[PDB]
Amino acid sequence: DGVGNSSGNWHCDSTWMGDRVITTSTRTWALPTYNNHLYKQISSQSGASNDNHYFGYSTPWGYFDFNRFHCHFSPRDWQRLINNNWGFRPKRLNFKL
Amino acid sequence: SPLMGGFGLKHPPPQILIKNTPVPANPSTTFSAAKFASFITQYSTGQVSVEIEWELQKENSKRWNPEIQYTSNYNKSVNVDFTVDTNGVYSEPRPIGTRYLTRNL
Repeated sequence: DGVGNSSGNWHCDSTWMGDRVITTSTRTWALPTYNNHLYKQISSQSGASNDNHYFGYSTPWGYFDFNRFHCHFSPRDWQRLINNNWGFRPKRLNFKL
Repeated sequence: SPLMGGFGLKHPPPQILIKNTPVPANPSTTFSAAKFASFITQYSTGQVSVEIEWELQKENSKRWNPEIQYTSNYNKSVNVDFTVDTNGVYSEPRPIGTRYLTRNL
């Protein structure tokens, strides 16, 4: 590919078929450096209540989340979904960076 | 276009004309050249079916925000709209038009 060549296009659309809808989204992200490239043990050492204690790890890694319905549906396409359909379920996804 | 609204047709759906055939009553046993004026009083009844096929034109809008649509009031009422009453009388509460979606000029 190279430096001065684009590695993908902006696809942000939703196509309605007879019993399908394929919602495509595209966003621009920004990833910093977390923990200055370190794994850090984290816990409730700084005085938490008995229900509030935790123990875990923070990573230098970022994660992509798209587990919201507005990430895929516009308010118009959500309105087409909810006024015309007794049901919906996801079938397949496709992810690109 | 018809000024009361609708489809202007040079050849519209044709008139369907119906009539009870005259059954005469008891004629005189001597000949009379006058026309009959006494008929058996009768009427007819039956069922009628009309089946029109319509062609639709689907929306292809890129509008973001939702559009105005005809909805029923989902509040409590004595009678449900476009239903029958307690006496069994059907009624229509309001005129429903057809321009609810939007297109640009």
